[PDB]
Amino acid sequence: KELLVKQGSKGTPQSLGLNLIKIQCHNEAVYQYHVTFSPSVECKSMRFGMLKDHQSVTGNVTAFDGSILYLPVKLQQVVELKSQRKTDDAEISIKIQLTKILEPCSDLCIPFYNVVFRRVMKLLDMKLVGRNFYDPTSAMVLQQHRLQIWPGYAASIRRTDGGLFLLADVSHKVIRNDSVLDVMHAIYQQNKEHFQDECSKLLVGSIVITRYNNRTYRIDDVDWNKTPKDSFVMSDGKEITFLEYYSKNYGITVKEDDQPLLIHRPSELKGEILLLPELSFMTGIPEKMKKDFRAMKDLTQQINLSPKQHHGALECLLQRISQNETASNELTRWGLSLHKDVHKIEGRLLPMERINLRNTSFVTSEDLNWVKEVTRDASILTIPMHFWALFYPKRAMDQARELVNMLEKIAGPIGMRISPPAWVELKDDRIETYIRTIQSLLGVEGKIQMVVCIIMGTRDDLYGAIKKLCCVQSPVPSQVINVRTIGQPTRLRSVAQKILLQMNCKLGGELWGVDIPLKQLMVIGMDVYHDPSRGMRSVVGFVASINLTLTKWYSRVVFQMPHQEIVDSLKLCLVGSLKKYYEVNHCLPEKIVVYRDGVSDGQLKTVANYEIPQLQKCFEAFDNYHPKMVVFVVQKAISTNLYLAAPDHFVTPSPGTVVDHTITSCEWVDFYLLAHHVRQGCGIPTHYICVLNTANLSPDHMQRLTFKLCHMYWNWPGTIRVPAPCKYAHKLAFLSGQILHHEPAIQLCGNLFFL
RNA sequence: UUACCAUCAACAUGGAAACUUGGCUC
RNA sequence: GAGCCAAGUUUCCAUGUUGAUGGUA
Ligand SMILES: [Mg+2]
Repeated sequence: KELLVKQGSKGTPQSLGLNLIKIQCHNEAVYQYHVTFSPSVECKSMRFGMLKDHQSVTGNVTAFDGSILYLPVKLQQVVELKSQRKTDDAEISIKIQLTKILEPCSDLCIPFYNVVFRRVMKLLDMKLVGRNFYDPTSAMVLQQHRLQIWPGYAASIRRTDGGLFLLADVSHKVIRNDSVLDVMHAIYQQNKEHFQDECSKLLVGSIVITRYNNRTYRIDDVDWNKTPKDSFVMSDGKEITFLEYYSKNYGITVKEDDQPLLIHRPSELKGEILLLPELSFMTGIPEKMKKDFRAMKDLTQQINLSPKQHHGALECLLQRISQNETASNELTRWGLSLHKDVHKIEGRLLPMERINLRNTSFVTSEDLNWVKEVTRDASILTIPMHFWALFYPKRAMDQARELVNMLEKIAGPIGMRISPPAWVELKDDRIETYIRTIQSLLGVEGKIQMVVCIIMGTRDDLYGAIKKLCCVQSPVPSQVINVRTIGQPTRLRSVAQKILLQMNCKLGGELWGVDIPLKQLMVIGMDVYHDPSRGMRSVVGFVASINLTLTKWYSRVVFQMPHQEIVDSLKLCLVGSLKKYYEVNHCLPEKIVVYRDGVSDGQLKTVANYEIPQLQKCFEAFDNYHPKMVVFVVQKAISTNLYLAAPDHFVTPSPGTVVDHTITSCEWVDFYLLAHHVRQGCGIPTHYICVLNTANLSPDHMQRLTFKLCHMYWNWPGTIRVPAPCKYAHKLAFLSGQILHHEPAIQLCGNLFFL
């Protein structure tokens, strides 16, 4: 609505592409009615049809979504319409009952605007798959694996600070043209006796979609004794056969009467949904196709859209709307007019942050990546590693030997005084050799700095066991190396340099720093990791900078009980982190910068109105401690795609471009920042919502601080999407949620052990 | 699990509106 | 009746990370 002033001073203007705008409003008022269909029919197709047949009284200018109706003229307080079914001529009483009077400029009409856009861009003959609409005629077919890809648009009208836009982005829906009945026919041809077990093992857990009501269901069972000539209850105590339920109530003809039923039992809601495999289709790239290089090469090439290809598909949508007379008529009866082009803005590109080291402080590039620029110069703090151990199994003499030999080669210009390791052979590849050898060597020798292990293949139970032994049982920093990582000796120097910098990091060593312009500040990140497999323990990692250069990050994790508020545990995280800051800096920080992750748009008021008051009131566990807290909420935000205006076309945006208007929300002071270097696709800018700013921060200074903290991540040698404490607390939350399952030892918490 | 980034297949959570059901209720 | 709680359905959305392919360092 109102144009907030969030713009800064520095940075270079950059012309950017965007989404679409059309609702310069000309309708007078919208009247929202609820429609009751007696007897009950749930299919939106002929429900929309019979509401169109009462155009004499309802008008021709409607907006319908099955149960909620919108007019621009006010009817009576109830209307009893008479309709006849197109199938069996059943007299159906329609009850047009006025529920709401919506002003068209308000945010209550955003679902109505979305319903009328799904109307107009459904009138382009684009089919409904999942949430979005996809072109079935501009498709591309992969007949070697029975797929089609439909290039469509996830399009939603949303009101932002610069106006009330249509966010359209180019999605690509993967439609498996073979139905679950057709896939079962293919399996029945492929497998004769064990067709039932193989189709069960492929099908259960996997996701099908019914296209008539476009609902996705996880197959939880297949029942073969049931057959759709049998009857089921239509929601009010009425038996009806499935062919009658799909012909009388859905209008379409079931061809095969021998097919089984698909059972999706929801979360405990409770009721066995029975589905038809003729009208169920699988979704997903097939398992015989992912290993094929060519098919996924075409699929990847055509979903990796350049900004020219993305804007070309959006302007194809615009031209299809404008060239269609009935679609432009259906949009313009509500006073809505689409623009001739996608919206454009003038964002700003943030300046390049200098990466500092021990002796050589260097500015970055336009690429914003310093892989080569950091492994030939001295790191700012390398503690020397003499007594370390390296563990390798029986089939890994050569790769481990060249790993340590090349490590001794590259540790010269990096600045690590590495010694030859303990050459620990591992007898085999189970838990009770690796784990037992590590703690038995750890008990005898108390001067081990870093334990490095080599794992063959990719396993989660063993890596969890090494990190469980090295974080909560025997506190020692540990590094885990894959053996397919070290398979190629060609590009092995850069990855061995990154491994050496990672073992420098886990030992408490410092890699690089950025020039923080403000003083005496404490940067904090958390990340709630919501648990879907252990019973709702939203484990809160917590990473807090404890020095003036923001290179030492003391981290604590707190576990949360189900339906337990985060008061008594995030209070402990804050008081422990301020106590650690009191030991190190011997004063108190004048600013605390907090970055939140794991927040949807409906939890913004909960975060801003419950959790920041409880943290600012839990700051009173010290004497007269009232700092200047700043809270940010981070959201990757994969809906928006910025383009860049090359003098002929649209190119990928430069790393570090920010936009702080016209897509931003009206209720907060916030922005979208593209920090990393994106080389394929359009980049995904990250939404940073300032729910609290007690420090009187500048509009420019949060951009520079969030970008400087995007440089600050020591596990990737360039800029990254989220800030460094966001990814630190993110991996800390993964460690404590999926790997450790319990808070780590405190003596490791002075270092970045989780990297 | 040396990373990071794109996009796809999903699942899960949360918000808002309308309706329905069951308790309270001036 | 006004209002609140709880649950469901239907619309509209939003976020997250699970698995994949890729990319380059
Ligand atoms: Mg998260």
